[PDB]
Amino acid sequence: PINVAIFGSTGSIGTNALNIIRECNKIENVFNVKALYVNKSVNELYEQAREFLPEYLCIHDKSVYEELKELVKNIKDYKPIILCGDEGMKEICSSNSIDKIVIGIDSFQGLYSTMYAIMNNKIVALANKESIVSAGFFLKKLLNIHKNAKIIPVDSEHSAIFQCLDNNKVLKTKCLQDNFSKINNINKIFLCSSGGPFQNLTMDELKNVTSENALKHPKWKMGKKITIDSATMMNKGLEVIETHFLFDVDYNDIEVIVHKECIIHSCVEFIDKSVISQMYYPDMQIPILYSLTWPDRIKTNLKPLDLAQVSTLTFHKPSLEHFPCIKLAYQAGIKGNFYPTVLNASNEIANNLFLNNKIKYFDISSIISQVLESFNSQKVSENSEDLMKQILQIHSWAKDKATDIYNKHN
Amino acid sequence: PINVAIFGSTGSIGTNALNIIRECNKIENVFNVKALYVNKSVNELYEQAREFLPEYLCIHDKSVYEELKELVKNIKDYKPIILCGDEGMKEICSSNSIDKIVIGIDSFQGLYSTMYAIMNNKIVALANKESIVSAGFFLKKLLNIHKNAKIIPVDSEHSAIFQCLDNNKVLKTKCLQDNFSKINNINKIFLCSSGGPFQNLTMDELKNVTSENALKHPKWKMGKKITIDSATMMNKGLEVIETHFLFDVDYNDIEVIVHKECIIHSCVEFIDKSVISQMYYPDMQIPILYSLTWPDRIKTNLKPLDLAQVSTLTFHKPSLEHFPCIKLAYQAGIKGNFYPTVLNASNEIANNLFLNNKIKYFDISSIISQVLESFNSQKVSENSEDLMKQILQIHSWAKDKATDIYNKHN
Ligand SMILES: CN(O)C(=O)C[C@@H](CCCCc1ccccc1)CP(=O)(O)O
Ligand SMILES: CN(O)C(=O)C[C@@H](CCCCc1ccccc1)CP(=O)(O)O
Ligand SMILES: [Ca+2]
Ligand SMILES: [Mn+2]
Ligand SMILES: [Mn+2]
Repeated sequence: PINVAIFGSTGSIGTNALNIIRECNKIENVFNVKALYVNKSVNELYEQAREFLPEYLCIHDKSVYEELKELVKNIKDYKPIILCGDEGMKEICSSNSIDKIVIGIDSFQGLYSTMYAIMNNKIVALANKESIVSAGFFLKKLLNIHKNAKIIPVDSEHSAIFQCLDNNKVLKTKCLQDNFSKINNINKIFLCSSGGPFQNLTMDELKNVTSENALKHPKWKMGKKITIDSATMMNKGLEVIETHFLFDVDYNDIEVIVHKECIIHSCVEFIDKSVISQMYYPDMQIPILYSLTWPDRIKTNLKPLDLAQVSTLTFHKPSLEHFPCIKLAYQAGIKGNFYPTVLNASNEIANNLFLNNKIKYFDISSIISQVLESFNSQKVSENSEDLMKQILQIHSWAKDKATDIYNKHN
Repeated sequence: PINVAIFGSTGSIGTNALNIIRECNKIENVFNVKALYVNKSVNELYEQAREFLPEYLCIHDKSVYEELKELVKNIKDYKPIILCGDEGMKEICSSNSIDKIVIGIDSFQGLYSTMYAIMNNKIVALANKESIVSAGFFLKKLLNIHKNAKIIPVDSEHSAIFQCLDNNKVLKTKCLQDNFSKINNINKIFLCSSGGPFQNLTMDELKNVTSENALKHPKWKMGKKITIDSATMMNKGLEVIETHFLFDVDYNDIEVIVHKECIIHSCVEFIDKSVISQMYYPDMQIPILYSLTWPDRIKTNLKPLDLAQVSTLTFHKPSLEHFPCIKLAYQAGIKGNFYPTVLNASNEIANNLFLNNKIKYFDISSIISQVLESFNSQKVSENSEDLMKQILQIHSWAKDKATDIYNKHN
C-alpha cells in the first residue's frame, strides 16, 4: 500500500491527485491517503476528510483551525491528528507512516515543505517548477545530505522524460544528482510546448496583447500565473532550467519544440540517437499518478489514446523574436550561479504586472532582461542553511529590482 | 567486450550489423566479432575476415571450403578456426567465447541455427519474423527448457516496443515467455506501418495492381518478398502474430496503425494508459544495434532526429476491405494452434505467384483464405522434436495446398 500525503489538496495538482487516487483505488486498493494539508479552504478539507479519512489533517490558516476540529466531529468513527501551520506541516513530514508527499503548493511554502520532505528522507512528488529553478543548488545539496530522499518530477514534460528512461538505470541514480544523464545514456532533450495562446500572432499583434487575451487558452484551463507564462513562453524557459537541474542535461542539449496538439509530452534522445517519447491526451493525472507509482505502474480507467482519431501531430521551432523570454531563460541558465533565481523572481513580478494590466507584453522580457543585466554573481555558500538564506536574499532583491524598474518607467 | 557472431553475414541484416559494429567500434572498442557464417559468398567472407579478424569462420557450402582456407592465408597475423556446413555452425554455437548471435538467415537454416543458439543458452538477435510466426510454439518450448537463452527482437517495430520498456521489469522475464506483458505492465500495442504503396487506391484500382507497381516502395528499398508483403499489408499481419508471441499480448490488444512518415516505429500503452514510443529516421542500424547492446546503449554518430524538420506525423486506420491479408492474420492468430504456420506457408506461395505475375492482388488473400479454411487444428506435440516435425509437415502441406489451389484455378 502506498502511503501518501497531499500538500495543497484543494489546488489544481492536489485535486487531480485525489481524483486519480480515488479512481485507481476503485480498481484496486493501492493508496492510503495519510495526510491532507490545505491553506484556508476548511469546508473543502472537511469534505475531503470525509471521503479519504486521513490520519493527519493540517490547515495553514490558524483562524479556521478551531472550525476544522468542530467540522470533523461530524465524521463517524474518525479521530485524526488535527494540526495547523508550518509546524503541522513539519509534523506530517516527520511521520513514519508516510512514504510519499505530493507538493502542490507554490512559492515559499512550496520550497519550505519540499525542504522538510527531503530532510525526512521522503519521496517527494514535486509539481512546483519555480522551486527547482530558483533553489536548484540548495535542493541538490540537501539531496546529497539526505541520501534516501528522492524528487520525482510531476511537471508533465519532466514526467514524460522520466517515463522514457530505463528504470534499471534510473534506480542507480536520482533526479538532481550529478551524472544523471550519463548514467541514463541521455544525449539530448526535446521539450514539447503547446506554444500558448499567442503562438501565431505577428510582432504587431504581440505589442498590443493583454492578459485578458491570454486568459483564454487553446487547450487547457489553468491558474493565471502559468497561463501568462505559457503565453510568453517563459513557462518553457523555466522548464528548460528545470530540465537542466533535474536530469543534468547541458543547455545546448535541450531543444524547445512547439507541438500544438499536446499529445507527445516530451522526448529523449539517447547516445545511440534512438529517441523515446511519452504520449497521452492533455491530462495531469498521468504525471501525478506516475510520481506516486514509480517505479511501478498501476491500472487506471482513463480513456485510451486514439491515435487514428488524433490523426496528425505537428512540430516547429519557436521564434525567439516573438518569445524573447525563452532566450533570456537559456542565457540565465548558461550563465549559471544564481541567475536562474533572478530570472524566476523578476518574472514573478513582470508576469503579475502584465496580468494586472500595468505593463505590455514586450515590457515583460525588457524588465527581466534589465534585472538579469543588473545582477552580479556571488560566491555560492557551502553551508546549506547559509545557501538557503542567500537564495532568499537574491530572490527578494530581484523582485524589488523589477518593481523599481517598473516604477521608473512608471 | 561484446562477443558476437553474425550468421548470414553477407545478407542485408548481416551487412547492416557489420556496418554499425564498425562505426561504433571507431568510437569505442565495444564489439569483438568472433564468428562469421555465410552460405556461398566466399570472396565477401574473405573481405570481412580481413577487416574483422574473427576467431571462427564458417562457410556453409562445402564446395568452397578449400577456396576459403586458401584465401585467408593472405591475411598476415591471423589463425582462425575455419569450419563449414551445419557442423561448423553448431561448433560456433557451442563456443564459450560467444555471447550473442545475429540470425540474418531466412526460412529453415534460420530456424535451425536459432535452435542451436538457444540450446547453447545464447542471446539470439532474431530478424526472421517468419520463424516466430511459423514456429512460435517450438521457440517458446525451447526457451522454457533453456533458461538462459534469450531472443531479442530485431524487426524494427518489435525493437521499438522492446526499447519502450523498463529493463528493470524486462530482466524479470524474457521474450516469448508467458506473462511477459503482465510483468511489464503492458496493456496494448500500436504497431506502426508505412502502409506500402497502395493506401489511397480504390478497390477497383487494387484489383489490377501488379508486382511492378508494388516493387516501388514509398520509403525503403528492400527484398522483393517483404516489399510485396508491405504492399498487401501481410507484412503487418505477420508482425501482429510476432507481437503476440514475443510479448504475450492478446490479439484484441494489438492495433495496426498506418504511419506513412515512418518516424514513430511503434508504441506501447501501459496499464495506466500512458503511451511510450520509439522514434528515428527509417534505418535498420538502430534495431540491430540495440539487439546487441541491450540492456545497455552505446554511442553512435548517426544523424540526429530533427523533429522540426520532419514537421508532421500522421496516423490512420488501415482498411481491412482493401488489405484483407491483415484480417486473415488476426483470424489465424486468434484461432491459434498451427493456423499461423498455415498462414505463413500459404502466403509464401501466394506472394511469389503475385511477384511473378501469375495471380492478381485479391487472389493472394483468396488463396490464403482457402488454405486456412482447409486446415484443422491438431493436437500439439509435447515432445520438442515431434513438435518441430509437426511444424515442418504443416508448413509443407500448406504450401502444397496453396499451389494446388493455384493449379486448379489456372
Ligand atoms: C501541463 N504543463 O506541464 C504545463 O506546463 C502547462 C502547459 C500548457 C498546457 C498544455 C496542455 C496540457 C498538456 C499536458 C497536461 C495538461 C495540459 C505549458 P506549455 O506547454 O504552453 O509550455
Ligand atoms: C523496417 N521494417 O521493420 C519493416 O517491416 C519494413 C516496413 C516497410 C519499410 C518502412 C521504412 C523503414 C522503417 C524502419 C526501418 C527501416 C525502414 C514494413 P511496413 O511498415 O510497410 O509494414
Ligand atoms: Ca521507462
Ligand atoms: Mn510543464
Ligand atoms: Mn517490421
